[PDB]
Amino acid sequence: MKVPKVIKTYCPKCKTHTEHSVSLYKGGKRRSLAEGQRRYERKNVGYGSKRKPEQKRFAKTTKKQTLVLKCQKCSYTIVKEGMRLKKLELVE
RNA sequence: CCCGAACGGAAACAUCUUAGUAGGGGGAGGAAAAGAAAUCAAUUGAGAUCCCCUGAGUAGGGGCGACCGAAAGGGGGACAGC
RNA sequence: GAGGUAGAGUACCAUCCCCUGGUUUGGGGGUGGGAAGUUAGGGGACACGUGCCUCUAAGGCUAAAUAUGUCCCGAGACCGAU
RNA sequence: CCUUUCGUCUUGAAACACGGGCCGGGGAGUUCACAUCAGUGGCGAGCUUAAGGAGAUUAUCUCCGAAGGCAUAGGGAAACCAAGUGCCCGCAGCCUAGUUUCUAGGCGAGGGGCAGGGUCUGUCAGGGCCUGAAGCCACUGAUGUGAGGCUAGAAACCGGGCG
RNA sequence: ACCUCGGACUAGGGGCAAAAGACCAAUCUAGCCCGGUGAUAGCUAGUUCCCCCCGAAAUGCGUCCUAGCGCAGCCUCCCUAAAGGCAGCUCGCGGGGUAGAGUGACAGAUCGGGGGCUCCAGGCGCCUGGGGCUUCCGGUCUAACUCCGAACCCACGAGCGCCGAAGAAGGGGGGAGUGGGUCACUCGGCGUAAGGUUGGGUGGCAAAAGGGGAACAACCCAGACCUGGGUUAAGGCCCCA
RNA sequence: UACGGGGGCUAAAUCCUGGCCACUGGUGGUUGGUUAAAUCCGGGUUCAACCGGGCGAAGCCCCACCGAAGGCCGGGGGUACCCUCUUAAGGUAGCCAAAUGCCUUGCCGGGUAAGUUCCGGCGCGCAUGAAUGGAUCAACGCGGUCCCUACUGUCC
RNA sequence: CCGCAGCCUGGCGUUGUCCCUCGGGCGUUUAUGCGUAGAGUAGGUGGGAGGGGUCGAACCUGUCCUUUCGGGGGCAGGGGACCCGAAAGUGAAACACCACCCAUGGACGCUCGAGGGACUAACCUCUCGAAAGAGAGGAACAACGUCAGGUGGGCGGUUCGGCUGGGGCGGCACUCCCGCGAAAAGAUAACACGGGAGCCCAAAGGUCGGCUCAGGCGGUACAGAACGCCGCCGUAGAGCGCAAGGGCAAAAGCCGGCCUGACGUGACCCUUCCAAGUACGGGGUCACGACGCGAAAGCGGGGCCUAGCGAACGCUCGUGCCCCCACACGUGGGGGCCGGGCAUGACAGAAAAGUUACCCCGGGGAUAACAGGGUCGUCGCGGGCGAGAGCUCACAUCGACCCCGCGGUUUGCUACAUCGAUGUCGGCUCUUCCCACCCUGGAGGUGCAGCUGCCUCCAAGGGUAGGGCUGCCCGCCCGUUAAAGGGGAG
RNA sequence: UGCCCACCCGGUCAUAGUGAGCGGGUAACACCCGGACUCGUUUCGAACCCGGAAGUUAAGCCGCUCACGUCAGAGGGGCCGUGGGAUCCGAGAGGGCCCGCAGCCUCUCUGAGCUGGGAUGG
RNA sequence: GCCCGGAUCCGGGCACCA
Repeated sequence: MKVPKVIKTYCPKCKTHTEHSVSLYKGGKRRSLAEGQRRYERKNVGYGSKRKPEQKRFAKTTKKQTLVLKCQKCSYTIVKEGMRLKKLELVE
């Protein structure tokens, strides 16, 4: 599905409708020193079995496509709810 | 004082718990061990160790699941120091 | 008033393992590195800096308050020959 | 004249379903801890002592010991902030009149409905929790949970020894 | 590679095996003794005195769940509260697409005739046969058809009827059991059927004696506090009786 | 102390032991890719934790060899012969209705008055075949089976 | 599914002395440079038209090194002194000099490594020695300790889903949507029937305007049933992303214009889930803030309506602040509240393969095999009808296509009884019964001359044997016989 | 006056509809005449929009007749269901009786526009 | 998510606890 690069929606910081630049969401690096990564490493020291459950059965084939909209006057960003699609063709 | 499980529970089970238990080896005494702050807590206070009632299933640990778990302080018993 | 003394493979650091409520913070052990030493060291829940507060590790000894019951005395809404 | 063999699982079973020769004796919901309800008792914006100390006719008894706990303020992750009053119905009961006989009329504690007040969140209406002054202790019983846990019953797994 | 005796060595996740999982003190797909240990059991068996009052469920959803549990429904006990409640009927006002009935009202199926048009084949422009379209007339059907449409069932208001200040709408609290059902009548789905299997409604049994059906959980009569007298129901009246 | 110690498979002798290295496994090699801790460099942090980069062993990816290593030994089209695909090749010598053949009491012969068993031959071999050992019986058997003679209370 | 030994390899330690080489760096040292247009080697940024010139130049003649032998770079003498342009070309010019960069090689002092070689005194092996000690060989490797990667059923712990006309194999009736089952309110089951979803669309979404669809008829060149034009009819016979059902005509369809309401925050209600508890998901109605389209009322938090989706913990992003300790303040770093994404299809969410005929325990008649019960499709037998054949003639005899029944001797279907046991094939031995009659007895018909046949009715008193083959039962076969019937009794 | 007849805005949404033929207007409703201007045709003043007024009852509109459509009433014909009951019938499928309720189709005949709010005509 | 090679995709070896 095709989506424009620029969309005019409500900027809640500016309190009016402004232009936004559209991009797809992408996550960051896992960042060792996160509290749940410090705890996992503390659990893997010593002897034992595999410590934690790991997923093996997979059913879905797509992923929810999320749109990221940045207000072009104040850089305020609104993140929208995702929707299961193949690959959002963001070309204008 | 060292070495050190499984059954069982988690309605399965492996981290976990059971449990530093059961058991094994070494060393005493009429009691042992600990014991005179490189301690606690907080506007500059207390004052060696041990035991009882509490603080308290609190802080906190945990497939943050089942479950596990203090200390300071308060009240007492005895209350030495070299 | 001036000068002298104060415990080393020890404290601590990285890593591995076991304990622990100890969690980026606690304890012990194995392996490697390894101080300062009074113009010094340690501590005050991640790490460091500056004040402030507090203590002196790495050498021993130490009654009383308590744990037990082979044994001796006494007691009892204990049993009464399956 | 009327009447199939007891207990049991089970739709029924129930008997060609299982346990059952006779008699005597033994033989299975118990204890503790916490929590919550109930029946009663004591004190009441408070209640209650624990460990313990002193005395004594010495495991009883008497005096002392509120440390702590529960309740009295709640909301919020936290920094932080912090109530308890005014309207309407109206049961019992009381008063007035008739007691003809009584929602006829007033007043109405407890109870119900609308609001108000504290706090978090939202940009207002909103949404969550709280606030209209009763609890603590004791004895007994019931149930839940934890310990063997109504009584009996596995195949197994582990530690140390003996052949 | 013969048979046999005395001594000795190998020990339990270990030994020894000319190999069968054989043998290791009547024990071996992992010996025995004592301890952990009264291991755990959603499973099986047993669970001890009398009277009185009330009185179920075998259903829905979730669950490594269907031999078990949680949340609801149904039983019992207590406190409160203070005037209405609804298991039944009638009237009024509304909802519905089932039995039936239709097919020229949609969608599918389905049997014959008459007229008109066309092509092909045969016979001597005509006749006969087959095919396609149109038109008119009659006939057969539908769980997944409807231009229609009952009996019947249901919502609300009023009235009647019954319960209620003695036995009490709404609120609060304590304790459960139950989650294997089964048959008869009746309306169905699957099946050649079945004392089959799976649904809706009513009733027994379960948890219900007694009277009838020869005897009979379930069918018909009927709900047993005890003792005596009477009248009936179902059923019966030749003998058993 | 290799005419040895250790480890496999087959099973005396006689006649023999075919084709295939694609897969798995073993052994060896390497232009090259990836590759942990430690160390080194840059950033960051008054120090650390933390981010990057470089270097990076064995193994793996890649190549070759090995069938008395585990093993495997088909189909289609055309005229015994040639081409193609699975996945490398396409059952050689022999043997058979086998202690291995579903159909099945296969078909023909022998033996019996009469033979689903037995013997011989055949070979549409569901699903025979070569040390996973093929064919083969001299001697031996408290091994399995069929036939004859003798003998009999096994039977009438 | 995982662990742990053993093995292989690397770092650190025990671990030491002499070298040599190579690769990095640090402060230095230097000399080397042709996409094309052109006096010709523009590699680039600038000061810089002046720079060199007894403050010794352009020029002939050779030794020599090199290169895409293009051509430039350095040699002293013969020359006692000359050339580039400010002028001609280049998306970028001056061999006018000087600087840095890209880029070649070598050398100084220092550091880091990496590799190779040698040595002996650690360490190891052997010999002699009662020991003390001595000798020989190897050697900083091996070996051992510790950490890291690989391999690793050698050994240990475990898991090996469910429903289900027994279990298994199959299927998915295991999450969701439409019709029917379903009995005109609501609720309602089947391994019942007919099918679908796990997405697609920046327009296929919002609004405003204009228009009318499938199909048919008349007239027109190519023109044809079906191109464009002019007229007539047309209740929908079209289209509306996708299953099925419902809805829709100055539209919800077709064609255009302008847009992004497929919007930020916060509530309530319906359905999933009847009355009567209940997570997600989906939908509906709004408040505040801001937009779009319309003259306007207004319509618009996606698609005409009913499917297209997912907990805790963990990670991550968005968004404004709150907190960090036995004291206070500061920096880095962590944690918190509110919303989005990463997924569990067994879809109200575990991280998971077989095998046992060597097997074991607790149970189950809630559930299979033998046997009993119910049913009779299958199996065996009877009746009706009469196509036909029998020279003619349906019924002496046979009897198609269909229709109505019986038995309980086959095989199925069901799961009522037995799972703390009712000994499960065949044969032998012995007893009895049924009749649907094979022989023996009676009667009749005939396509009955006699003999022999064929058929119908009564009748169960008596009989129904011996062998070969196979475990059989059935069956085939041999020689006879009056005939060598067929069934039941757990 | 009047009442009803058109017109504007409606309610009911076929008893109200569709086709054909005919009747009727000096006002009203229309066709009609024309385009400078507001506006306009992916060409066309056809349509929309603006400005007008000679002509006409031929269209539309209203009324009447006739054909079919539709809603009812009456009559002839085809088909037929159901709530409660019984030791009613029958081997069953089904059927009869008692108390309580109906329905659908097809022919033939007869009718068929009502109505609320406001400015022109009779 | 990486490296690397090959035409955003593909291949090889390693990273990856809802």
